[PDB]
This record gives sequence, C-alpha cells and structure tokens, in this order.
Amino acid sequence: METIAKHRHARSSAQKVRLVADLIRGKKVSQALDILTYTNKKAAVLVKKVLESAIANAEHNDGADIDDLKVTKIFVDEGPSMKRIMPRAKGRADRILKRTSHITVVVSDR
Amino acid sequence: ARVKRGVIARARHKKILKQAKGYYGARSRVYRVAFQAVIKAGQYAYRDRRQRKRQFRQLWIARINAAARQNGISYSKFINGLKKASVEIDRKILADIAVFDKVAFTALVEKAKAALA
Amino acid sequence: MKTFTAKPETVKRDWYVVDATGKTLGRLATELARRLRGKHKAEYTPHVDTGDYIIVLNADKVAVTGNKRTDKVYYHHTGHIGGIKQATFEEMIARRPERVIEIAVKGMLPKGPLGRAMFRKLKVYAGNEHNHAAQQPQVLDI
Amino acid sequence: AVQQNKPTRSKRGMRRSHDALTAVTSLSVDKTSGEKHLRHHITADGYYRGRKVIAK
Amino acid sequence: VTGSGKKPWRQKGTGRARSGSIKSPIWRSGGVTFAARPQDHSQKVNKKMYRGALKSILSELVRQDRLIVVEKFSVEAPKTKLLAQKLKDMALEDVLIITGELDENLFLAARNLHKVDVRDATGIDPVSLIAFDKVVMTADAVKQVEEMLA
Amino acid sequence: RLNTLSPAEGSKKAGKRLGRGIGSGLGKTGGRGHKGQKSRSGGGVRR
Amino acid sequence: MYAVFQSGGKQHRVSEGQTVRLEKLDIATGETVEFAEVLMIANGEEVKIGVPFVDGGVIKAEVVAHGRGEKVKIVKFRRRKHYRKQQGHRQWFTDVKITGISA
RNA sequence: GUAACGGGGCUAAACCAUGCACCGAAGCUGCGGCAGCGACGCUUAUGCGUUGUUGGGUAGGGGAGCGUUCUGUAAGCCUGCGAAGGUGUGCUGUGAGGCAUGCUGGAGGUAUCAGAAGUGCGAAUGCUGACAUAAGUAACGAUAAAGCGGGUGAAAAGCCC
RNA sequence: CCCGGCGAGGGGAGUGAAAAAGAACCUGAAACCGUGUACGUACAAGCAGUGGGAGCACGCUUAGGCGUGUGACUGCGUACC
Ligand SMILES: [Mg+2]
Ligand SMILES: [Mg+2]
Ligand SMILES: [Mg+2]
Ligand SMILES: [Mg+2]
Ligand SMILES: [Mg+2]
Ligand SMILES: [Mg+2]
Ligand SMILES: [Mg+2]
Ligand SMILES: [Mg+2]
Ligand SMILES: [Mg+2]
Ligand SMILES: [Mg+2]
Ligand SMILES: [Mg+2]
Ligand SMILES: [Mg+2]
Ligand SMILES: [Mg+2]
Ligand SMILES: [Mg+2]
Ligand SMILES: [Mg+2]
Ligand SMILES: [Mg+2]
Ligand SMILES: [Mg+2]
Ligand SMILES: [Mg+2]
Ligand SMILES: [Mg+2]
Repeated sequence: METIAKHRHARSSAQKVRLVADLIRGKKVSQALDILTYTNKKAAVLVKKVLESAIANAEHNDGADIDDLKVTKIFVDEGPSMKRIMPRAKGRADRILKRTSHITVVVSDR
Repeated sequence: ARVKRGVIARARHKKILKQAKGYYGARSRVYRVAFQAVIKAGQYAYRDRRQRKRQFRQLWIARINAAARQNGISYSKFINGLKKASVEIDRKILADIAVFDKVAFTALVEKAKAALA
Repeated sequence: MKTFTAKPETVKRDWYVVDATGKTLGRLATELARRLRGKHKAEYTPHVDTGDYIIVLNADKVAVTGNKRTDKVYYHHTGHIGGIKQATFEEMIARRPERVIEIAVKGMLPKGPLGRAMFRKLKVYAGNEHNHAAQQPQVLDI
Repeated sequence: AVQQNKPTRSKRGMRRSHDALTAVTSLSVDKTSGEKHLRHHITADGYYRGRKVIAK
Repeated sequence: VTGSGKKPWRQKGTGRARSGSIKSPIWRSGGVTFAARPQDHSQKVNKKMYRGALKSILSELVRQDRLIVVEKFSVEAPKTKLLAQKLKDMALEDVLIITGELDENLFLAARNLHKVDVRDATGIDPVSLIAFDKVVMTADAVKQVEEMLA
Repeated sequence: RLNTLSPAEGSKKAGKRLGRGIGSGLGKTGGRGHKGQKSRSGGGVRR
Repeated sequence: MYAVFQSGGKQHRVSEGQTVRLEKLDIATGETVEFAEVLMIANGEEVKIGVPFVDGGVIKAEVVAHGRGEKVKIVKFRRRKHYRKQQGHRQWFTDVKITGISA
C-alpha cells in the first residue's frame, strides 16, 4: 500500500520546500505534523495540507492504521514558470520568472 | 524536395554522449563539451598505446634490477651476460619467474657471471 | 598473460636499522630513499608502495664536512611580505637535527601524497636511543 | 562584480550545505492535559505551566 | 517574401547582432537563399538514340520470350468480363496490348484494370515494355512498327 | 524488372557537393582559398 | 611446472592447463601445432637453454578458438589545422589448450 | 621568494683522456592485418598465391562510399501476433553507418537497382523557443509613523469598526 | 465518496482498447532540476582525460585477477574554432 499523494501548481520557488522536505524524510507521520506546525515557512503550511491529505487517503481508501506509519519517499520538482514583465530602469526589461512547484509525498508503513 | 531532418541530428549526438559516459560535469551531458573530450580522449588513447610499450619496458627493468642487486650483480652486467654467452636472446617479461620463484632466477645469474668470467 | 601487479594487502614491510654516525650525508639518504620506495624488491609499480620502514641513529653525527658546514642554505619561505629566512647547517644541528635528513630525502621522494606516504614511514630520531623492541628491527650497513 | 565563468552544480550544492534547517526537538507537554507546544510558549487552548492564560 | 527592409535596431552601441534585414534565412520567418523556380525538365532525346533504344528493348523481349504475337486480337462488345475471361484463357495477367487500327470497343475495356492497358501505334513508350510483364504486338501492328523504326 | 540495369562505368559522375565536413577535404572555405577577391562572393575579375 | 616459447614473435610464460592468447596462423581449428622452439623448461628444477632452441624441448598444443580482438578508436586530430580522421582495428588472435610442456 | 645545475644532493654524483656495457623514439628489425602503384607465376566477363616498394600533412587537386527526404520499381514486400519515432542492450564494417532485439509508442514504414537535392551543424557579438548561471543574492519604489482593542474569516501588522 | 478554505490540487470509484489519453490533454527527446540504490570522496593541487590499476558492490564460468558500475592511487598530458 504505497498510497502516493501529491500537489501540482504550488506557489513556491522549489528550493525553499526542500529545506522543510529533507528534515521530514524518514520520520514518523505523528512527529511530522508537529514539526510543520511550529516551523515557519509559506511552504510549511502547503506541505502540511499535502501531508494531512496523504494520511487521509490512507485512512479512507486503504486499511488506515495511522498509529504506526513512516514516510519512505518524499521529493519536490520544478513546475511551469509563469512569465511576466518587470519594469527596470533605463528602458531595460527583465523576464521575472515566477516559479511554481510540484510537491509529492509517498507515505507507507512498509 | 525538403529534407525534414531531425532523425540524424540526435542520432549522431547519441554516438558521442554514449562514449562520453563517465566524464565529470558538462563533459558527459553537454554535447558541445562532450565532442571535445571524446576527440581528446582519442588523441590520448592513440598516444598511450605507444606509451604502453614505453611504460612497461621501463617498468620491467625495475624488478630485474631489483632481483639482480639481491644476487650481487648490476643490471648492465646481468643483461650483457645473457647476450655474450652463446647468443641466447631472451625477453625482459620472461624473467617474471623471479618474482614467483626465487631459486629459478638464481640459475640465470649464476651463468651470467660465467659469461663475463 | 598480463604481468603480476603487487597489492597493498600482501606487503613485506617489517623494520630496518641504519646508523648515520660513520656515514656521509646525501649518499646515505640516497640509499635510504630507494629502500623506502622498494626499488630493490617486488614493488614493481608506482601506485603500490611495498617499501620497508627505515630509521636513522645519531642524525646529528652525520658526516658532511668541506665548505658545506658554513655555506649550505636550507632556504624556506613562509608566505608573508618579508618571511624569507636562511639557516646554515651548524644552526640546523644546534636546534632540531631531524630536518637535515628530512628535507634531504623529501627532495628525493617523488611528487605529492604517495611520496609523502613514504615520508610517513620515515622516523629520524635525532636523539641517542630509541625503542622499536615492540617491532624487533634488523641491523644493516650501507 | 561580474562572474567570468559559470559555477557548477557542485559549487552550487556545496554552498547550499549550510542553508539546511534544524529540527525542533523542544516540544513539551502541559502537566494537566497533553497539548504539544514549544518550550516557553502558550498552547492553542491557553494552558501555560498548568495555569489558564488568555481565556479568549 | 512578405515583409519590409526596415533595420530591426541600430548598427552600433549595443551587444545585439548587426541586423540588416529580417528576410534573410539566418533570422526567423522569411528566408530561402537559393529559390527554385518551375522549369522544363524535357530532355532532347536524339532520334537515332530513341530508335536505337527501342530496337534494343524489342531484341531483349524476343530473347526472353516475353512477347507473344496473335492474329486478329479484338473483343466483341465493350465489356470487362469478356476481355478478363479472354486473357484468363490465354494465361496472362499484365499485358500492353498494342493494335494498329485502334478499335473503340477494346479502348473502353481494360480502362478499369491497372495491369492490363491498351495503346495505339504512336504510343508504346520505352518504359512500358520494361515495366509490364508481357506484350501482345499483333501482326498488323508489327508491320507498322518495323516500317516506323526502319 | 523495370529497374534491373546499371549505368556505364564512369558515365554518371558524382561531382563536387562541397561545403560539408572536415574529413571530405572540401570543407571550410571550400576550394576558394583564404580571404582575397577569389573568396567573398560577388567579386572576381572581368575577361 | 612451466615453460616458455616463441610462436609468432610474441613469446609467453605458459604452464600446463592454462589458456593464453597468440597471433593468428594459417593452421586449421582441428589441426595441432608443434613448437620446437623453447627458451626454458621447468618441472622440478629450472633448466634453461645453452644455445638458441634446444633439441629435446617440444610443445604439442592444439589451436581451438573463434573470435577477433576488441575494437579500438584510433583518432588522428591536430589542433586548429582543420583536419580529423577516425579508424578502427580488430587484430585477429588464436588460443591454445596447452597439452604439451613435456620433458 | 631559494630563483644563473630542473630540484634534492654530491669532493666525484664535476672536468679531461681511454675502453667495455646498459638505458633511450611512433626510427630500424620481428609478427599479424589493411590500402595505392610496378613485376613474376596459377590464370584472362582477372581474383588470388608471392615478390619489390610506398602510405605525416594544411592550402588545394584527383578517386571511391555511407546516410537523410521524395518519385519509379511498389495495387509488390513488411506490419495491430505491434510501423515510424523515442530510450537501452548485443552484434557488425577500415570509416560515414547497418542488422537483430527488450522496453515505451499504437499506425504506417518501405528491400534491391537507378533518378532528383531545401541532402548531413559546433561556432557566424547567428536566429526563434525553452532552460540555467550569478542566487534565493540585490531590490521590495521619498526616513509623514504607527500602536492597541473589538469584528468577519481556513488564516488578520496591511480589510472593516 | 475522502482530505482541503461549499477552493486550488490530488487520491479512490467509474467511463474507455489505453487514465501510464484528464481537458496545462497523441508520440513526450535533449538541455535543465530532484528522490533512491551501488561505489568514490573531508593530507589533498592544475583543460578534470586516457594507459596502468588495488579494493568494494552487482552477474559469470564451479575457482582460472572474466562481464558491468565505481576509480583509492599512478605514467604521460596546458580546450575547440
Ligand atoms: Mg520608460
Ligand atoms: Mg615503442
Ligand atoms: Mg552578447
Ligand atoms: Mg516566407
Ligand atoms: Mg522530333
Ligand atoms: Mg576564413
Ligand atoms: Mg588568396
Ligand atoms: Mg610512413
Ligand atoms: Mg596518412
Ligand atoms: Mg518518413
Ligand atoms: Mg565548422
Ligand atoms: Mg539563442
Ligand atoms: Mg531571503
Ligand atoms: Mg554577494
Ligand atoms: Mg534589501
Ligand atoms: Mg513602497
Ligand atoms: Mg500527452
Ligand atoms: Mg584523503
Ligand atoms: Mg604526474
């Protein structure tokens, strides 16, 4: 029971998500919710909603058992960059790459 | 008649990028840099096949000189002893018996001194 | 078939003893350098160093004489604006006699780490006595 | 203040080694109920060291 | 090419390229260095070379017995089943079928079929004899072709 | 049998394609020399 | 237990039961080759030659293998002269069972 | 900064004279294979079995090929029991390349022998698009100024009162 | 139907030959950016290679330093146009 749960088109740079994501890899789901609550990033509340959804998908679809559950694999990838025009001085134009992210959390007991 | 192209462009690049597997950084991924390193690898691959015969022929002398000074004779007198004694040409690799068997090399040095005597 | 390459696992090593009291400077270090590499053995390759451990007894008593007693250089630079320094041979024997043979063999030792790996096996000991009786070293001349 | 060459992914990654965060590990409990909170901080309900603070 | 000869930007005082015209194929849309026009590929083909080629081809067919001649080859009614059954009786599939008079009844038949064709004295090009498996060439048509080639 | 024979030996020459590859020997400037009025198309000299 | 011989220029150190690479000959797969030329024979003690190729020395060994050597990329390339070429090479070889090495 | 033997270091490990060794290149000789140009012998829609000799190479000349697109052959052939394309592996030619096959793909591709070129990219301060880098670094736009309570809301320094 | 803010987005169920065709949609390469495993690496110096090459992890043949991946160390070696 792998029960992969992901999010697509998240509003983040993708680098700042890895600072949160690398700490939670290997830890328990009970401890993981406690870390993300008091750790302060905008991506922390985003990954919390994906992590709680990942546990919720294991409860309803699969046979649940949230008392003992670890996170085996976790990773984030770069998304479709929204392109805009930022006004810079002396008639120069900056491309201003607004990046998006693909948060993915594979949570499983085995 | 237009040639749509495409098929041969990447197929030629896969020849270099396959042979470029192992190189550090952009040399194994980026083609423009890989195309340099594979040609440069071919230059050294060509040159080192000449230097293989140099390296080993020099490196074979080390252990022959090593075993010679154990028995109490110089390298110059050792090879000269085999040459002057009834023709008897012999390679430097075939004295590798000296490393495995110590008493086998002793007979080569014994009659080498008899040549100069 | 290919040639027999030596291995770091199977090595001779052990210990030797060499006395520098009645031996000339440089000529001894030359003979110590070749034995430290293992050129007289089945070393047979640069990348595998099978060479035996070697020591010195009475490094301060090494014979040099001539004009080299006063006029020898030992030039070394620190890195700084005016860090160039010079120390004659008699001053090097006066304080820390081990540097005489060390820099004399370090020049004979090749290139970088594997040459310094030979320098790790060297033990000068400028004092009178020592204790390798743990290892039981063998005495030899030349 | 202009780079003459392009830095590598290695040089990028070795710079980002020290940007990694630390774990919390100061999560404590109240003497009355459970209530997981940071050390020297008030809970969601308002319980601090057993004493009720901020009843709103 | 549809477009103008405006300079995209100034000649000097910038890191951008020279930019002479957008219509050049080095740039984006608008290009074609060496434009090809519609042209006549009809070669000369000499009269003695053309006749000499036909005399060679007809000599090769009679050597390999691909040509089979018959007296008074003609279909009664303009129908495909009549000719298809007739060629099935003769044990033939691909045939040129040249005739001197050029009868109208045989012209309508075999127009549907790709393998079986029909032609007159002025037809019978050099490619068709090499392409098709067999050829009729009736004894009426043999006297016309022999006099034509001489 | 429409395509069976080959052309005569030496009749159909390949010819200089040119401007393709270092190994060919006709690459780089392509039989026109280094710089000069011989190179740079449009130049040349009258009869 | 070992001996040495000359086959096609390239001599080798060979013992009984060991397979070694040699140069291609025109002798068949089923046919056996006989080396009269030896520089040393060893059984219990070492026995070298006095003069070139002693009479008593002999090695009977059949030649059974099918294959060619690994391909090597020969690249001749000079910097900034506008020149390059690539070449391959196979080098035919044969193997030997070594039933000989007899006194 | 040793900085006028390459460095260590040497009273021969220097220099001069004599002689015998050894080292030392892609030279030469040995062994095998390929290619161009002359001869001798089996023999001539000429290839082998030999012999002699050549084979660094830009500008540049001459000769011989591979592959890509399209037409003829081809209403043939292969193919939903799996094409083209993509990604691996093995094998093969002196090389450009070819053959087989796993996986992905799910509908066309095309032997042989010729013909026709928009026929092969690594560059031109090339061009278009995408994606890096510097870097999560500068900056976050008049130094007139915010603070606190109570609402709504998932969440309130910025909204409302 | 479940998480979530009666969202965004995703997981099941279901449609369909295919959901690995989900509307940012046939085929989905490379540059580019991560996760996982194997190996190397914090006393070591320079176009980051090649030649030699121990050891370790995956496969052999029943041993025969054999294949694949990594390359401690080491001879030589200053990109391309
Ligand atoms: Mg403006
Ligand atoms: Mg050589
Ligand atoms: Mg520029
Ligand atoms: Mg146009
Ligand atoms: Mg006319
Ligand atoms: Mg030029
Ligand atoms: Mg000129
Ligand atoms: Mg030559
Ligand atoms: Mg040549
Ligand atoms: Mg096509
Ligand atoms: Mg070019
Ligand atoms: Mg561009
Ligand atoms: Mg910041
Ligand atoms: Mg800075
Ligand atoms: Mg700032
Ligand atoms: Mg502002
Ligand atoms: Mg798609
Ligand atoms: Mg280290
Ligand atoms: Mg080196």
